[PDB]
Amino acid sequence: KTEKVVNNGIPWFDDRGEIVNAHGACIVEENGRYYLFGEYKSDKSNAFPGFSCYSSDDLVNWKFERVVLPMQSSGILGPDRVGERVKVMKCPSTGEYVMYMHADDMNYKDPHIGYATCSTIAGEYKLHGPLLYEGKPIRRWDMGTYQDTDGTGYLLLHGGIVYRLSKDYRTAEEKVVSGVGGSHGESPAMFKKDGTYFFLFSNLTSWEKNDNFYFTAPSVKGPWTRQGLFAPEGSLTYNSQTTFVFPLKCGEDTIPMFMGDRWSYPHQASAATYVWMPMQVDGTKLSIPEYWPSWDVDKLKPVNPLRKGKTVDLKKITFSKEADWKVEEGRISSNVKGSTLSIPFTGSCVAVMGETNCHSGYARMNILDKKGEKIYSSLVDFYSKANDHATRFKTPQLAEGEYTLVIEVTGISPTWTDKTKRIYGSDDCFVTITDIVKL
Repeated sequence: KTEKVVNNGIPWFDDRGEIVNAHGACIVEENGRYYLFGEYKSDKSNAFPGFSCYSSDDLVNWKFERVVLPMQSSGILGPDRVGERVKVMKCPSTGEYVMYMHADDMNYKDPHIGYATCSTIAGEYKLHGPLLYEGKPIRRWDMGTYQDTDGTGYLLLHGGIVYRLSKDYRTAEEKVVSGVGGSHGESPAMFKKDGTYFFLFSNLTSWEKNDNFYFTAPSVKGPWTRQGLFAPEGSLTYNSQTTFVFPLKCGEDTIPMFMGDRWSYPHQASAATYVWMPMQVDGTKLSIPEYWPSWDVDKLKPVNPLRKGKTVDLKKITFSKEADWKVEEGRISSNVKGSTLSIPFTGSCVAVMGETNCHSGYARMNILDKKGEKIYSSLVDFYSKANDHATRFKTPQLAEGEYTLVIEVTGISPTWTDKTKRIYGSDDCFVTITDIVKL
């Protein structure tokens, strides 16, 4: 049984049983398959760890293709460089796949929009260095791409700068939009629906999430009118940062799918998650009025299959030092480093629900087998600026057997800062579990 459920904010696993690691991503459809390109993040540093590519035939069950562009031996994507927001477009006139990214140094003080090419969608791309405008590098940061209906290709940048690309997609010929609404927005994304062009941006709050906003226009060139938020106020774009908007076909119509990153600085490799949602469009009005933590991609409606399994009585799970846990009806929490919950299970899928808040930290999910040896371990981020109650983790597939799920309070409180010297993130290291469901 191939599942069709997108579970927002929880790690996903590929064919290899590995965490799907493609952040600041986009998706490109080709021959009945979807190709997800993104940053193949490391938990060790923010340094460029390569751009990954996954594919699927349903937008849910991802297969690892390869690291489509790895760290280089020198240059803008070499050692001690940052590589972010990879985007790929198929150049119509040449059939070539051209990849674009924001390359930089570790302090974000040496920005370069770069490009790479490949003759196949998921092949080994070849970096060509800076994407040149007027024969000089484009020294800018967050970027996106848009491919218009006539085949014209565009490079999108923070602030609402837009460059028309050459017919071969390898040169930035003309800056067709120099800025939108005197803005200072980042993580740009663009799409078109019913003759209306939509330009999305996030506010500058580092890895912290904020209420993203958008503009509309009758053409890519403008004029651009400010429209405000496209997701409910205070939701912080459902605790994500815009990355892309992918056209989802359903019958003779298409529905835009919003894609956002629920970053988890610093342990991004294991704990950064995704927030995808169908968007509603009525003329220049864009919205995602209701959050769906789980939704059926074929049916475009929310579902709650994770709650269909048998509940584990929280009063009966094994605690290492039960005094470390604050126990209530349907909720247990702790900030004591090292304390754990252990739950035996039969390899069948197990879902862990809980609450995220501004006082929470990372939990470490371990799966032990019969002999007691650890066969799985990853970090899950319980920090969130705004409170959330939902599934936090689902075990990867295992053959019918003899296992133990161990949930450990790591005591790692996620915090970060930026050039403004502002401190973001958590003030504590709590982990709060509300339900453990054996499917």
